[PDB]
Amino acid sequence: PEMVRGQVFDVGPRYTNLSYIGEGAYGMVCSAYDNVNKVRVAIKKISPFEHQTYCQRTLREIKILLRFRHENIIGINDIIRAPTIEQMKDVYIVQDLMETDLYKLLKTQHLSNDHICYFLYQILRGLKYIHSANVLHRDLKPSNLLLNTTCDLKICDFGLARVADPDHDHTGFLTEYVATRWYRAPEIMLNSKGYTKSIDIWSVGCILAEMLSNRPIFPGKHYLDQLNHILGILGSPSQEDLNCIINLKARNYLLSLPHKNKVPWNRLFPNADSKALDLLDKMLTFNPHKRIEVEQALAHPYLEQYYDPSDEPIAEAPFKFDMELDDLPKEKLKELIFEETARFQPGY
Ligand SMILES: Cc1cnc(Nc2ccc(F)cc2Cl)nc1-c1c[nH]c(C(=O)N[C@H](CO)c2cccc(Cl)c2)c1
Ligand SMILES: [Cl-]
Ligand SMILES: [Cl-]
Repeated sequence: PEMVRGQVFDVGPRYTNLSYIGEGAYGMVCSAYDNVNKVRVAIKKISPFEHQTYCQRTLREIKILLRFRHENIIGINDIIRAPTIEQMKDVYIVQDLMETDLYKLLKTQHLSNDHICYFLYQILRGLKYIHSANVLHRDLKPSNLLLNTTCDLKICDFGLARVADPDHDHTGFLTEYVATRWYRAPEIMLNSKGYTKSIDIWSVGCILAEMLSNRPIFPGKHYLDQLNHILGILGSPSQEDLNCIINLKARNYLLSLPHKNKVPWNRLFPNADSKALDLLDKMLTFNPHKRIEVEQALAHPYLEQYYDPSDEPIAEAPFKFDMELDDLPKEKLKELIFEETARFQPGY
């Protein structure tokens, strides 16, 4: 069995000749040659079974991606794991291979306005599909946007994805959050669990800023500093916006800050298309209730060359989990993962 940077990848004899691509909190992704289909593929090894949270994320990603089918979303073509639940330590998810990601691209290249616009279009086209299933991605960022040399874009990494739940979005001030700091909407630090579609739109706004400028727009150093950097551009929230924040520790925190001016977008982005900056303004709205929605963003003038509902598929119906995963033990979740991956086993 082959090994890459200390990880064994027990995926032969069908898949061979592996190279490293990247890693995650409980695994590694490699490229591999598929000896059946005579093509190179991506294989993501995950090893989640010692942690309840990792098992939950694994099951959600698998269930969601096996259900979804869309040009701008990564799929799952095969899943490898051991013949019996006792021998299963790892799961290998086989996916279409892409060439790079937007994080890497932006380290080397300043994008043209036309490339920015096309990439934004694809992000939102994929997100329109995800949201139409009442699913949230919850970790959109450049390194989760895969690309090829023909500028096709796929969203990947659904480990934090879940079904939207506005009724349970509320939480206390300074509640822990798992998704990447720089892409967190201001409400995460105030009163939100990120259980509404507005959470993803903020992240897309942050990505757009980064495509415009090759800089993260809000590079917080720590959890609370993230909010202060957001306010460094948006300025102090309006009274209307403040009145929407009920929980007092959050409200009192905001009231304790010095007043901050709103910094005009054209100062940050002097060479940007004005229409892109108008859309950016609407995506990066402080109040999540007032923030632009995915179809509205697609319908914005900046995207007029591309927007075409007759070429933007949606999901058949809302995605639905059959059971509450939040409170299941890791051995129960393992049983569920075993079951979910059974149809890829030889025989079945
Ligand atoms: C599915 C896929 C398909 N093609 C490419 N290619 C690629 C992407 C970036 C590169 F720098 C180079 C290449 Cl070749 N990457 C991927 C890919 C990139 N990231 C992931 C991916 O799912 N990454 C997540 C972390 O965000 C991950 C990874 C391992 C374990 C865990 Cl727990 C989580 C897949
Ligand atoms: Cl902090
Ligand atoms: Cl509140």
